[PDB]
Amino acid sequence: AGRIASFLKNAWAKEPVLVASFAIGGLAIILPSLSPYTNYAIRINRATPYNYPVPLRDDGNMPDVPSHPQDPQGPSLEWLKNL
Amino acid sequence: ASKVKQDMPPPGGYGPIDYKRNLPRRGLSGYSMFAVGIGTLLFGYWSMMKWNRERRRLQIEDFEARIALMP
Ligand SMILES: CCCCCCCC/C=C\CCCCCCCC(=O)O[C@H](COC(=O)CCCCCCC/C=C/CCCCCCCC)COP(=O)(O)OCCN
Repeated sequence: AGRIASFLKNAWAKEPVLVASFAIGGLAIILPSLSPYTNYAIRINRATPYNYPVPLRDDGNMPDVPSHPQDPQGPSLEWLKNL
Repeated sequence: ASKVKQDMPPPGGYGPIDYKRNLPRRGLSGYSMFAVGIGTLLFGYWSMMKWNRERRRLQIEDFEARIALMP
């Protein structure tokens, strides 16, 4: 509570480069775990269609699978265009 | 009967001559410089965030064009 303050003052007076490096590295470690945009980044990476989407053979009881790309079923990227 | 003429200082004296070191401050404070730097960094981060999200959308559109043309 009082030792750490004096140590930080001495470090800022003597080695500001090391203090800045440790602060920036600590922020780089901590901040991603507390951000709601990390999930959005994962979703954006998952939304990129690198390969062809192979169609499924219609067996007759897949309601959620679309029959046309413009059909309402399937994943939606509406959350992305508003981001 | 000519009077004496010689190289002499002017009556009274010469004007004062400065010799002390003159190094002014001529600067801001550290807090101000750090604040401007961090503000510039934040503005740049915001701009690049918007631009990269738009770039992701454009790449998705290009990939969809390729997918439509693949068969
Ligand atoms: C938590 C995340 C950490 C990981 C991320 C770090 C990223 C990269 C930074 C580390 C790189 C390696 C650094 C090497 C360590 C140096 C050790 C050392 O020997 O330093 C001494 C000096 O002693 C010191 O270590 C410097 C003081 C203590 C280290 C710096 C401060 C510690 C952390 C401060 C920041 C923490 C968060 C900021 C607080 C914000 C305020 C609330 C060198 O002095 P001399 O070479 O002998 O000088 C000869 C000429 N006179």
